[PDB]
Amino acid sequence: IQRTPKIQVYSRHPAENGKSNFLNCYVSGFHPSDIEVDLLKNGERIEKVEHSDLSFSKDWSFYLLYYTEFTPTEKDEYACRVNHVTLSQPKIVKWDRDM
Amino acid sequence: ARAAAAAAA
Amino acid sequence: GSHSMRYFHTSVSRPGRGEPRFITVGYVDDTLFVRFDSDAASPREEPRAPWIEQEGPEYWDRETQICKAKAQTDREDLRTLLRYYNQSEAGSHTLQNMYGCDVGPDGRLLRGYHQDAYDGKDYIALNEDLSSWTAADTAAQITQRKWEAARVAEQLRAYLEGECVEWLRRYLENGKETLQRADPPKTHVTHHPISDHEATLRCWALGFYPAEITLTWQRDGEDQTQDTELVETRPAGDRTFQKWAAVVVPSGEEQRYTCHVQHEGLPKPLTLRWEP
Repeated sequence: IQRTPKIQVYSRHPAENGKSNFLNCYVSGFHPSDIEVDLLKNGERIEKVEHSDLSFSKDWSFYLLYYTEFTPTEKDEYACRVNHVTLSQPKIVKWDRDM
Repeated sequence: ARAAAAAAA
Repeated sequence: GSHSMRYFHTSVSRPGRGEPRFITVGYVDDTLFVRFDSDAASPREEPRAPWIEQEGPEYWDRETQICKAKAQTDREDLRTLLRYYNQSEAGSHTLQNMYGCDVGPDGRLLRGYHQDAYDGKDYIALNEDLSSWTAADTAAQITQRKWEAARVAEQLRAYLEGECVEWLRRYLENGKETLQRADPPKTHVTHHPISDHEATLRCWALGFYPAEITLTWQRDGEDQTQDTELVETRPAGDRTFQKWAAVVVPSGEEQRYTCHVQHEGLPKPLTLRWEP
């Protein structure tokens, strides 16, 4: 079976401009496990990004946390970009500090 | 601690 | 039940690219404590929680041997299943296995698990009796007969009743100060105007452990079931979790709405309101 990833983009702590924090991209519910995830700053791929090791839920679909350290500002635009066999093109979900 | 049993399908 | 231990395993064939990739992680409750990735330089099982690092060199060696042995058995099992389902060697395939135990406050087994899936669908599972099998199709029925004849359920049962429970209680005691403490959610409500006439009220539950939590919205004490947007509980990345629930309300009606939070870290379920 194949399943498309749910995606949530959010920070570790309540965003405070000027304050260091962590940008998280959580992908879940997908199948197969092969997936490509990037965290984007102003459209550009942030290079040093970490991820957990592949694990899965009771229904066998996969989940992965990807993250990086960041310092939000008013200006900088952050997003998560996901590529998976179920997606005809990569899904870009923008970081909203309210979500 | 993991199970050591090695079973095959 | 009261506590649990689980091991997760995934092998993925990579035709034309390499040996199958194998990844396995273990959890006690919602805490990751070990990982093994066959694609790591000189693969070894590695600690991922503070309280497991005290185990000695024989622990890390035996766990690594088990992992490389499972990585090999899965490779063979990937070959077997291509024969059982008459598939080509050119396609990629996934084998997943999860087994583990739940114990009650008595510290005795409440429930054991051992189940497998092929390409994301159920293949064969050990029943709650830790004695019989549920096979999901006729290929898995081949496995079932072989596993009945080879008295495999009996070996898993001895493990789940014994070693599983015994080392879980070991992990629980050594990691007591983090694993036996529930971290209650930090909650609050935010307000997000949609237009001049409506706004979203979002009820946040942050920094909590374990993952299980209930968040609900009520208008004048009635449940806003088909009207709440409830995201999936998500890792903050520091071993605790986050969750929020939202509802869109008419401007001026905000103070009729209540967020209600249940979590075992709370003495009683919370009620919160937007405090403007």
